Amino acid sequence: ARVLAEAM
Amino acid sequence: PQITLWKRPLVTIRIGGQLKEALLNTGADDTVLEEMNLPGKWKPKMIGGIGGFIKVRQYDQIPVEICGHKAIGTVLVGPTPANIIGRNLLTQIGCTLNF
Amino acid sequence: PQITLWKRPLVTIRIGGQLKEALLNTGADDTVLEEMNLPGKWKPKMIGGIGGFIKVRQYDQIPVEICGHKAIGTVLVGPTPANIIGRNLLTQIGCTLNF
Repeated sequence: ARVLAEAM
Repeated sequence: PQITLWKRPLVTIRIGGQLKEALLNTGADDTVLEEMNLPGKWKPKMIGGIGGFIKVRQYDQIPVEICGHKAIGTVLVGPTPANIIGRNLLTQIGCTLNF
Repeated sequence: PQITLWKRPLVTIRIGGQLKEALLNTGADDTVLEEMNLPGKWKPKMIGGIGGFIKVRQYDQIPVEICGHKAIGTVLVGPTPANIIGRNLLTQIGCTLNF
């Protein structure tokens, strides 16, 4: 499964 | 309610009596919560994201309330920077994307 | 359009004269595309998620068509496990969460 949380 | 995306879509959730803030993530297949001691059996799992994989613990049939909407399902618990509500639970509270 | 979350929220975007599959991700501040060539000067940036941080190439004021709606903004390119349209462009096409 993928949890593509993202922040810079 | 209608939630805009000018800021991160953070909402309040009720898990096992404790209340925390979670990110509404359409980009997550599963719901991942910060480390916590939930009761019940759990199977080890690996989930991936942008910087690779992390091991988490999987709990099933876990009751969760999202901004007043009751849902129950799988919850992964691991060393995640933030609490994440994935699609497995969003499909349960009638959450849709619109434009 | 109204998009349900039983399946991954994938749509087709036109980056220049190129079609690509992208995931509408409200859990991402930025838009990250797999490694590809784009015009202009790029600055090296670092973004993180579950698993850690990765290095990416930043491109500014790039035109992107998302299911017919035009947007112009920042696009990051790098080793992402998947193409994702973040909140920076979702707000531009007036996308919201509802339930």
